[PDB]
Amino acid sequence: DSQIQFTRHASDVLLNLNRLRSRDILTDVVIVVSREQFRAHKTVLMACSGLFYSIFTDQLKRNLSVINLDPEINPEGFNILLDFMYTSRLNLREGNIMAVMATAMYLQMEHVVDTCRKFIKAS
Amino acid sequence: DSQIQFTRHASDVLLNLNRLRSRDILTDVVIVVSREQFRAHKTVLMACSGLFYSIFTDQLKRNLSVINLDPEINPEGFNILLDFMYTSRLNLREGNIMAVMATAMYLQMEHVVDTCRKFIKAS
Ligand SMILES: CC(=O)Nc1cc(Nc2cc(NC3CC3)n3ncc(C#N)c3n2)ccc1N1CC[C@@H](N(C)C)C1
Ligand SMILES: CC(=O)Nc1cc(Nc2cc(NC3CC3)n3ncc(C#N)c3n2)ccc1N1CC[C@@H](N(C)C)C1
Repeated sequence: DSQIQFTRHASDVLLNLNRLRSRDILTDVVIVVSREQFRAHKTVLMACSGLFYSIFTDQLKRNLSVINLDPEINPEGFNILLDFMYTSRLNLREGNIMAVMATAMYLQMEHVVDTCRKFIKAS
Repeated sequence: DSQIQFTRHASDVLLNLNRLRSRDILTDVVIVVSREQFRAHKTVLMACSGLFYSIFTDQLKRNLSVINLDPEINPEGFNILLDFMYTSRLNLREGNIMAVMATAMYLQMEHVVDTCRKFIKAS
């Protein structure tokens, strides 16, 4: 708009939110993926994932402190996407592309799915 | 680093966090400023303000659901700064510059204080 724009503010906020996650500060959910557990902030999950948005926006599930994901989801692909949510950085490799793309479709992360489509196309 | 960088991800996350604030979704604190009240997410307050960081990082105050700010703080300057936290946009005018700068010092928002110093200098 007309206001002063701070071009690094959003990235600085996100870095600080990742710092809070690293310290378990104000995390409010544990995501269970196969044999693994990942703590996060529901607000960040909602902001990034259509699946988590759909779950937590509903007053029926808003206050859940544990979410068990589909057992078929592999913790590797989930961890890469959780890190992406909190960093804007996506670790796509040839050895992980299929697991990451299938996990991003499940998480309803359209931008990441489209980027995976670009990765397969360039390889 | 070496990972794919999503240049709009942090701003998109912040926009979605402001959308949750607008809907009172997962807000966990009310900030009382004179006769006014403002709801927010403690994680965003911590990420942006050295005062709120110092308060909520301490296990003694981490779970507080109400924070009463210094009565001398005016809700106008506070609201401009809260909006800045959630948008990267700072509404500085000649009629509000003094109230905004004094509130940013109180909130320990160094980048905003330095920018206010630049505003007074240009006027
Ligand atoms: C299933 C779902 O929830 N889909 C969704 C939500 C929204 N709206 C949203 C979305 C988010 N976050 C999710 C990560 C993106 N957030 N965060 C805070 C608020 C608020 N208030 C909010 N509102 C818009 C579009 C969509 N799509 C439906 C069709 C899809 N494409 C195939 C075209 C896109
Ligand atoms: C009073 C305080 O807390 N000051 C502070 C905190 C930190 N560290 C932080 C700060 C933040 N957010 C606040 C808005 C910036 N966050 N968010 C998450 C984490 C974690 N983990 C975190 N860690 C670093 C520098 C400082 N300053 C001390 C000297 C100051 N200048 C005058 C030079 C700067």
